[PDB]
Amino acid sequence: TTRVLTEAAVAGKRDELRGLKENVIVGRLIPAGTGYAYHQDRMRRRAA
Amino acid sequence: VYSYTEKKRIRKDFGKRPQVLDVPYLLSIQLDSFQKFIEQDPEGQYGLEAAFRSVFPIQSYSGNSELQYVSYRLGEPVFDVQECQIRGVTYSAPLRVKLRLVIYEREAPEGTVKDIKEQEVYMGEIPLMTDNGTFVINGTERVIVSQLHRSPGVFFDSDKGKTHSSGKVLYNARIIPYRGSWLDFEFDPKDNLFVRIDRRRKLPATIILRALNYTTEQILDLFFEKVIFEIRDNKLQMELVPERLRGETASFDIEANGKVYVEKGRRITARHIRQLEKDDVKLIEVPVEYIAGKVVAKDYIDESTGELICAANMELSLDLLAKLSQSGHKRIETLFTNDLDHGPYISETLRVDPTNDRLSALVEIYRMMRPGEPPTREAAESLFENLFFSEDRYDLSAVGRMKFNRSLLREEIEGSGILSKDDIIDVMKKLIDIRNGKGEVDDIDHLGNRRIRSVGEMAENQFRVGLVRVERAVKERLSLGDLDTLMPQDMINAKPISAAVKEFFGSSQLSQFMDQNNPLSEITHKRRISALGPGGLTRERAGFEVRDVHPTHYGRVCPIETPEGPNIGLINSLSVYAQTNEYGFLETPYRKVTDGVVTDEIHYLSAIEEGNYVIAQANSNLDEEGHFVEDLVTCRSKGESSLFSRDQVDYMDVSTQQVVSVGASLIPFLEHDDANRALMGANMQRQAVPTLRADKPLVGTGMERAVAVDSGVTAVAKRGGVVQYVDASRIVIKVNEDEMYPGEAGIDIYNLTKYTRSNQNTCINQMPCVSLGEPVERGDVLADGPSTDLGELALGQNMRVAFMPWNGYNFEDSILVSERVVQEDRFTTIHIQELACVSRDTKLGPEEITADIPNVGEAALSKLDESGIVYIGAEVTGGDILVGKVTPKGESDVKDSSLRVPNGVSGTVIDVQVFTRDGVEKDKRALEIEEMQLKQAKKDLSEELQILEAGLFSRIRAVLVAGGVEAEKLDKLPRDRWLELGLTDEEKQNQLEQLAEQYDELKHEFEKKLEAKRRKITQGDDLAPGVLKIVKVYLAVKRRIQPGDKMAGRHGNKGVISKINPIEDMPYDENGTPVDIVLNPLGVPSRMNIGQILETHLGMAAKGIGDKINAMLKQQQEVAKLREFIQRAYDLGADVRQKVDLSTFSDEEVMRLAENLRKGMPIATPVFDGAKEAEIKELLKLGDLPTSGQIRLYDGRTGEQFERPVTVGYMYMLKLNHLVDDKMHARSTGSYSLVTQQPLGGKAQFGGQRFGEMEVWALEAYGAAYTLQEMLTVKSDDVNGRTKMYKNIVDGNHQMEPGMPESFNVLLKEIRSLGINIELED
Amino acid sequence: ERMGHIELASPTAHIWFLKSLPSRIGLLLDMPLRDIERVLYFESYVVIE
Amino acid sequence: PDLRPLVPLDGGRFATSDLNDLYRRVINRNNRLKRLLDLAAPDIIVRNEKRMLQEAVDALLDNGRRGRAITGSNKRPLKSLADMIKGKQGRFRQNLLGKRVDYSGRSVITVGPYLRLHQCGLPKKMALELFKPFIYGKLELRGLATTIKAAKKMVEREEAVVWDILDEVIREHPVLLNRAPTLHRLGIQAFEPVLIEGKAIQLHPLVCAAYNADFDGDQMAVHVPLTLEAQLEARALMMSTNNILSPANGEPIIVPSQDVVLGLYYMTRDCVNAKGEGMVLTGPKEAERLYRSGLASLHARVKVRITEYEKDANGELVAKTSLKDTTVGRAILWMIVPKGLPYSIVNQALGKKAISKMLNTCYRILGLKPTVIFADQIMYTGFAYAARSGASVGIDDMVIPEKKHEIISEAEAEVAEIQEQFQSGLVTAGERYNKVIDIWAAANDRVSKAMMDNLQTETVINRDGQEEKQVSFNSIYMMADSGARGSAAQIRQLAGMRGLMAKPDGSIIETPITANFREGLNVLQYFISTHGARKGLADTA
DNA sequence: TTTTTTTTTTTTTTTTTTTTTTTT
DNA sequence: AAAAAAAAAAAAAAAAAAAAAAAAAAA
Repeated sequence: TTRVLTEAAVAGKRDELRGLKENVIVGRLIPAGTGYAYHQDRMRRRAA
Repeated sequence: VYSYTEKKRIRKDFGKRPQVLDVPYLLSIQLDSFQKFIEQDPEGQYGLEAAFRSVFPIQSYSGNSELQYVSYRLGEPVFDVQECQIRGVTYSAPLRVKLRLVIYEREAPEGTVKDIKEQEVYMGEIPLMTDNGTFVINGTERVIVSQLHRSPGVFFDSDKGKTHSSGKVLYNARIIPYRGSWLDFEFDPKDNLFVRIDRRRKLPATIILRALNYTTEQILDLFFEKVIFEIRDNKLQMELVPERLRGETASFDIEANGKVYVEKGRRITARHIRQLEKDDVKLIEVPVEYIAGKVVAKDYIDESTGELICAANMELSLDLLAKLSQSGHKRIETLFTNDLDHGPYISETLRVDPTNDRLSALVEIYRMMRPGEPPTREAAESLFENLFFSEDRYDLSAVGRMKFNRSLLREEIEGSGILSKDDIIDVMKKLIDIRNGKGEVDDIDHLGNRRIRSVGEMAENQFRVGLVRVERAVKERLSLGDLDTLMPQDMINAKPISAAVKEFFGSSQLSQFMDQNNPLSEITHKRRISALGPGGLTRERAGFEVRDVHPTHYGRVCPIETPEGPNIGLINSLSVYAQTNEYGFLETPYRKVTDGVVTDEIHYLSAIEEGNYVIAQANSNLDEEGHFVEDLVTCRSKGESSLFSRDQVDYMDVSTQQVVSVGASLIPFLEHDDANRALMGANMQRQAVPTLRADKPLVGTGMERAVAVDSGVTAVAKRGGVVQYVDASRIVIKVNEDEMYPGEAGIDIYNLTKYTRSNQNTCINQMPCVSLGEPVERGDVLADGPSTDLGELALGQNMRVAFMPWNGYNFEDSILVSERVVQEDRFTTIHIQELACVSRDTKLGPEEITADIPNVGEAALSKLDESGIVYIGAEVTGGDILVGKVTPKGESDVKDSSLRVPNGVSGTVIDVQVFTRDGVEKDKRALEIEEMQLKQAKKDLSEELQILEAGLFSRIRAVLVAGGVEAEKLDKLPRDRWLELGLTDEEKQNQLEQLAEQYDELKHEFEKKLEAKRRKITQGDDLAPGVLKIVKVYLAVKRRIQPGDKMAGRHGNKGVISKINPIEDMPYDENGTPVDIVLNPLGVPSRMNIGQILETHLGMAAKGIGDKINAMLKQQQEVAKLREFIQRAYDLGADVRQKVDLSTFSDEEVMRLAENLRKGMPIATPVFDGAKEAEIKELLKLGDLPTSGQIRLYDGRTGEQFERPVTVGYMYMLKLNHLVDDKMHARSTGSYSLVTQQPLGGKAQFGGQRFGEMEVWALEAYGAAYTLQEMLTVKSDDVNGRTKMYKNIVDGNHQMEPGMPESFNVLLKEIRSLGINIELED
Repeated sequence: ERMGHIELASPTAHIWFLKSLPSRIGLLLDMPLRDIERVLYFESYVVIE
Repeated sequence: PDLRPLVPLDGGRFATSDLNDLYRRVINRNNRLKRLLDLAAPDIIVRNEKRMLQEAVDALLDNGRRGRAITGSNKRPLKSLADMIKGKQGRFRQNLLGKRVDYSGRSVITVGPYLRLHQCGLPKKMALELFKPFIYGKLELRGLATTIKAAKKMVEREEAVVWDILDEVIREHPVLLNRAPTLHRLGIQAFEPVLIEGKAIQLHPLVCAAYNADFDGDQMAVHVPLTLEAQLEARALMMSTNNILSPANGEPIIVPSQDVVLGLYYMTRDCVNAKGEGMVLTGPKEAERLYRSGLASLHARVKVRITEYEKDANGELVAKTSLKDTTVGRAILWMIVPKGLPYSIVNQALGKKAISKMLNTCYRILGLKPTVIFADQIMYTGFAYAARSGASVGIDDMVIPEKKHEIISEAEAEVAEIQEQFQSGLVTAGERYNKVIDIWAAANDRVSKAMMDNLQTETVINRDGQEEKQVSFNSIYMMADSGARGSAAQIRQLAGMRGLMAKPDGSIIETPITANFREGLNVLQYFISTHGARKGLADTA
């Protein structure tokens, strides 16, 4: 975790919460199961 | 002739192999070790004497003052075991040492002293060892498992070709001392000898040699053989030795004496070397090119210029040879370097070596071990001297010296505790030889390479550590202090030694809570061998080598008893007959076989000596003389088995059982079982809770009396005699006049234990097993302990198992239990728990245990006494108030903090204790318990006095009969005046006064004992700093059987009771008796534990004979036919030992035997001698049960016959303590955590279950999103969402407001605590 | 939620950005990590422009 | 401060985290540094204090990386922010990816075969604790509770009215059963609870195969989906009746496992001459009626009139009736197979492969619900008729071969001859070793073959004639041939010799162990046969 | 005599699920 | 009486990844 977080900090990286893990950590719906459609809607409302 | 308690119920024995060595005292290890830890040794080698002589005397920093040790003593403990357990203090003895301080004078390096002073100083208290091998630390019974660590010495390990692509083996030697830094010597892929001190960075080996004052020439001379080249004015002749020519090809014509022995090109052959030897050729001629690459041995300096022509360890070349030719040197010494016999390992290592002199090597080693800071001329020298050649900081030990000398093939067996130059050089030479081809590696699992420390060795080491600490303290004090005539008491501090010894005995990987829920578990825990803890290999550091059963385990360590799971094999359990050699090695017994005769004399063989000799098998027939009946017999000589001749045999096993532990020798028909399932049985046999009425092993192994007697629980008469008073709390034994000492009139009072909690919350209880006025002899069972019956271990109950698949209720492994098992209440177990309430002294004010509690009603306080503490015997269910305690409260003005029974537990309050700090008030119940103990002690003391005083008064009466006869004038007056009568002038004149003075002394002893006990009872106990008092309560739950209560036999067949069927529904045979259990038979074949079916058959036979006895006794027929039947039952089998002819047995004793057998005759089946499958048929047919062992069962419910007759028999079943109500628990709105808002720990803390990282994939695999969303959003984490859904569900609305997990915010904050900025962009 | 802030009397290097094996400071200045740790130990001076 | 709590333990004792110790050290060092700078202390002292502050901040940020970790008064490496982030105990893997969960419980399990495929038992007490907010909601809806405190008190006292409310709630509210090692997605399945008295989570037997759950005390957790969407999820995705097909391979995961299979095997078989062989019956009903009264044994060859259906048409079932030749046992079995399947499926020995393929055929031809009911019926009837069989195992069910000792004598003679040849120098050590292992393997195979010949076909009876051979009914052969918790490998360690055993190195010992379990193993042979057991256990661990 | 590649060596990660005499 | 951090600790296998130092092998 030290390596990953240090590299992310120095690089100034930006995560967008798209996978099955970051959504799990953040507590939002899952982009795999029943939440799939919801996520698609979240994409459709955005940039519209 | 049989012992009386054995005569109560003599156990039929099927063993055909006679016993030659009775199973020794099962707790030899712990007792012997701790006895060697404390003993006055005239020549201190082991015990406190050893440590004291090692550290003392103590010399000041040239201060003309010295402190020297004199002697040591162990004062009697203030408290003893029972009150030590009840009160909670360690059962320790105070070690008190006489120390002598002496002051010297000026100008007296060894002159006489001017002043001396001796003082007895108390320094530390050591926890003594209870009679059962268990320490008592804080009211509990801790035990120190014995450790098994790699033996100190030299180990020539290999790498087995791994850790390299080439697959080359890199041999490496290691010197491991008992205390100090190690020393390794390892090779590399380039064949250079490298060293690494203390497993630190690597170095060339030769550096150490240079640090030992050895020049390059000295190194070459030590490790290489010189080859001499001569200059006979030309041709570069050379002195030849034939054997050095092996493995080489003749590049030129090898000739001498004008005879061509070998020619160019042809390889040198062994025939050629023999021909050279016969020719007696010493000097030959060789071309100069032979020296074109060879390495010079010693330095050469020109005689003219005094200049170094060439130094040692330098390959010679043609130019160098030409230069040194005219220099005037004719003799040249090179090194015999061969690729197969004498490799040039040292030469290449020296070439790699960058150091040049001793000082450079010492500087390098100092930078190595202590890098960074500059080296110094003195610092490096002192460090290296204090590394390997210092008695203070490096000690082989001696087991270490013996191993070091034996491995290197040295004559002596004792010497210095520190290495020497010769030692290191010999180690390097042996490693180089192993690399060469001669010599073999030493595996690190041969049990002649792993000691057994015990409590004694570890305790001694820790005491020595404390001793050196106090040594440093006194060293600082002395030189600092002057003579000051300061007594030797202010110099010594008792805190370091006591702290160290208590820290070891209380906190360590080894000093662990005893698993005190059986006699068997106690005895098997005390005889444990752990490969973990300080100084040993940890769990994650162990491969598969140490986890395996090396062929030297036979007879020393048990192969089939190791706790399965993460630590398997590292926790090996001792064998039955194993011992501890004087060096700590595991030696096992064997029988000496002479030319042809098997003499009964026993020799103990260590793991080393067993390899050389030849050892036979336990089951080898002999014909009344020790002569083998078979001329060929199986043996196991060098770790491998084979058929050997008759005379060639050397040793034979003492008894068949010695291959196993004591935890697996209790399994009947073990030899029929699998190894995995034998392990399961022997690991699940030491968890059986002591049932309410432990009954019997109906099929034992003949090795059950020893387990019960030798473990402390069973109790046993110290001296033979006749019972005088038996009560369920105490037993009084009148010792026989012959067994009594002349002085005292001794009567032995055994105070039993009644329902006290054991460390696993099971209830240990001792009841009497001897009626009033019954004789008892030495070492016979009086009070059966928990899970014992007439001295025989009884771990469970023997019930009528019936193998058949019943309606699926025993599908996988489940066991169907008839309700007759619970109606008869035979598996009921008493679980005693302890709850505590501590009243402290808060800053706001002291806490109180007043009965008045604010805001509570009257029913809640009803069960409390006037002092507010629950009554003894009140039936308290969940939530009740057990101790009414209140505390000061800030801006009633007090807060209720009363201890209450945890929800779920429901039992009777059998006992209450109240400990009060010295100088603190006592409450009503404390006074009641104090008065109870006081009256009990006073009554016991008076009862003890009674008979002793009565004997003296009877003697006084008898004396008064003669010389002043008073037949009727004496009895009328009170006995008090019987000691004040005159006498005539005779030898008896000074007898009345003597008896009167003796009576006065007796009364004085009585009153002082009473006063001492009163003081010990009334004294306010010692507690922690800041605690006013403690109130403990003992609940006594009684758990019955229910679906979930795990049950398991002894052959490692387990199962969860799956249903308690009514009596009728169970299968029943034509006689009406319903089978009390219905197992699943499909688990027998696959699991291959076929021992249990034979046990079941033998159990059916046993109860058949028992029921025949019961029928013959129901009608009062006679003793004669009972005699005849019991004799025909005990004479069954062939060759069976233990002729038990009942002619000697008295008629009343025969009747008592019939009474104790009517429940079923016990049968003994030794582990590996066994009852033959043909004898079981005979015993079944002795009754009337079918020989095959299977009867026809009628289905309970349908009422119609079962096809294919089915097995039934009396199997012995335990009740493992994995009870269901200890496990089952559920949570809905329990209190959450503080750091990350989440549920709390399980069960007692009311927590939920772990939806772990592996249980979130199980949902993601599905199309499950909402369920996962809630499972990690609102069920556990989101602070407001759980409340919102709580109200919604109470409102009937099924929805959520997920929000964000609080733990995510916690992580964000913790990341922001670092120098990294993290946020949530939208 | 509320946080504080401690004002060091001297600047202090961040270990994560100093001792991670691909040491960020180590290869930022192209200076060997040993010569940097030596500087942080006040064992030697370093020219600064 | 809250993230590094300083709560007072009961009794005026304070429990604190290690962040506090490090922060205190840092502030103390910073104060000393500022004081030294104020006092203009010499260069060495200020440099030392600066270095010490550097080390203190190093420890606070990430302890145990630069230098050696600084311990507290407990002589252990204290945990800093880094140790709280990373590690198996860190926030990521302990409190973010998976957390302890409310509305949950755990317990030990049992068999409970009366359950249907889609409902698991649930102890009354545990169920009451789990569904408590639901009980409160229903009570305050029904008006029996004036306030929430009254409802809580009524539930705590466990009034008799609460049980009806709980049975109303449980009706349609799936609960997720979950074993501890959930390796694959079939380790979390949602059943419908059925209230049970006691303290055991009764679990349908078949699903054990999916869980690898054996009732040797292996514990299970129940979670409760709360929201409406989660309930519908556990109803439509995770229900046990929906996972009748594994995710890794297209084979079912509801195979009748070890006792149902023995029941069917014993019940779908033929005896050459049993009671009432050779009569004609008017269908499965007549066969069952004959069997119950005992007039005809369970398996006797007879002729039965059966109607079998086929869906060869465009989704339309067509029947055909014929006088098949079968046994009364198969006639009884046929009443459970659904309409579509053909009779030939239940006209054979019906071991474990045949029964599993029967289930697969039912699933692929009919769908899902028919196969679920078929699996339930198969389980019920298999259990019942295994019970009726009374299939036991005694010490007379391991018939050691009559020619075992002859084979062992031949092997001993051969090994003696090879040893003599070695004494003559004709054979080297390795070659003789290979020859000896070869002869021992051949002898062991011969012994096993003799065993199987004397165990599987040995049963001989007569039917209007001299004699005739038949597949034997010896119980161990029934439990091995059927595939129900047995095999030809796990047998031959009971009757025939148990082959050779390997040493710790992995080598093969020259002399095998020539005693089986029916005759007991002497000391040396058993000791040899522990290397394998401990190697296996360590390998599993 | 300098420079690039390859090799070696040291160091950094991972290693299952649940259940106490001494300064302010 | 309130507070407070030094030590001499020393120790582990196995395996692999990655970075730094060292040694060939030139032109």
